[PDB]
Amino acid sequence: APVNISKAILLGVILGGLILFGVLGNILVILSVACHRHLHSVTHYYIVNLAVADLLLTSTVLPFSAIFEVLGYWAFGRVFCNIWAAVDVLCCTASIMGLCIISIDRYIGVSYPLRYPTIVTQRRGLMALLCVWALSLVISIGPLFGWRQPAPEDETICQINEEPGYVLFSALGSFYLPLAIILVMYCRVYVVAKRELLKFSREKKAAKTLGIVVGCFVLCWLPFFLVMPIGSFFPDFKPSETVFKIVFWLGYLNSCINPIIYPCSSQEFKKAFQNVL
Ligand SMILES: COc1cc2nc(N3CCN(C(=O)[C@@H]4COc5ccccc5O4)CC3)nc(N)c2cc1OC
Repeated sequence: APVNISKAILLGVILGGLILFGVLGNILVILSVACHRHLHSVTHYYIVNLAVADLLLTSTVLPFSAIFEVLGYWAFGRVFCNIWAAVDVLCCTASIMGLCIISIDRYIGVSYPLRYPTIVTQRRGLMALLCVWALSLVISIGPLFGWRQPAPEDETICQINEEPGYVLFSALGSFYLPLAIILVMYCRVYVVAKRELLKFSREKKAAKTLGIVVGCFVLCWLPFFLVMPIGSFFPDFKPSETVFKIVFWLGYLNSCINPIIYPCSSQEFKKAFQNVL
């Protein structure tokens, strides 16, 4: 259907700029971790895992959301709508468990600096990464593909499951449980760092950087997981759908915010970014 030109063009341009910045940042993070040989570690492997997750979030789901916004309605196939929702959930739920294992690794490193290489070894790190990716896949496409509501008869409609039975499970298994794990691990990290040398300081600095990243992610994605379950469990059903869109976009903004954090909070990452550009 016809829509605005100037406003739509401006909105599309700004959104495209956002995706371009996010993709550039994630690619920069991946290249900085990979090409450099002094940035190899299980923590940096988890960092590139998060970079891949939010790069997928910025490269496929984000452009589709931007195009939907510009058009005002769904234009692609219904199968494409389902795959779009599934990829959105998969990326936003794999990032959270990536942060969970990053928090576990940072707790191990802060608590046991000297013995850190003997606990979180390369093999164990990759095993944990693969387990996280598999569990994120399962949690993402279980409630959706498994318990799927009757399909709408309109090809132009691409909505979100509003049934409480799905929103409760998705919020619990995607945000609230991994979030609780992350808070437990970082409260432990904070207490251990404060109560507690050349390697301990490095672990503390990495923990601070990844804690900033985790805080940004949680702040960005909290409004959505607070408004969706509330909307389903209360007479108010996502009031001001505009605000519902704003909370999704704020959540997506973390995908672009994250690459800024690594240089601005880790001088090693700043040097790597400077010398890779
Ligand atoms: C991990 O976080 C999750 C993300 C999810 N994402 C989707 N999407 C994203 C895109 N999308 C929209 O409807 C959005 C929002 O609503 C709209 C309303 C009117 C106009 C446009 C709108 O754009 C369709 C599919 N679906 C789910 N079930 C999700 C579940 C999750 O777990 C709790």
